[PDB]
Amino acid sequence: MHSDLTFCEIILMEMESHDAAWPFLEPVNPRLVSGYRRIIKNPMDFSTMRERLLRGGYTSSEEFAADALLVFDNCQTFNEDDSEVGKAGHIMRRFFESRWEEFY
Ligand SMILES: CCc1c(-c2csc(CCNC)n2)[nH]c(C)c1C(C)=O
Ligand SMILES: [Mg+2]
Repeated sequence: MHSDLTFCEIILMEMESHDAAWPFLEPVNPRLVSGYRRIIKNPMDFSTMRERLLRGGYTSSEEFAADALLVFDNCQTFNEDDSEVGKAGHIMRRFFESRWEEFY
């Protein structure tokens, strides 16, 4: 489990400092985005994964992968592919699948 959680730390750090990460650093504010609360049932963002990972609330790397994927699934549910946020989500998702697969 040590190697699981430590690569989780690596990939999370790299997502946090990635150029295209700007939409996903903090929770979406439903007051600012019309219709978000109604459409996205389980919001997720990199700072929430950071909190949980630091507290140790991820038992395996698979749950960490679940939260990251949830970030990008929400992104694609709410945002147009050609929107700025959608484009950044695609760069970040491709990034994450890529970094995940070259380890596991
Ligand atoms: C379009 C709003 C949005 C942002 C957004 C736009 S601007 C910004 C600054 C955050 N501070 C680093 N976040 N992100 C996500 C995941 C959004 C949606 C609706 O899915
Ligand atoms: Mg999926």
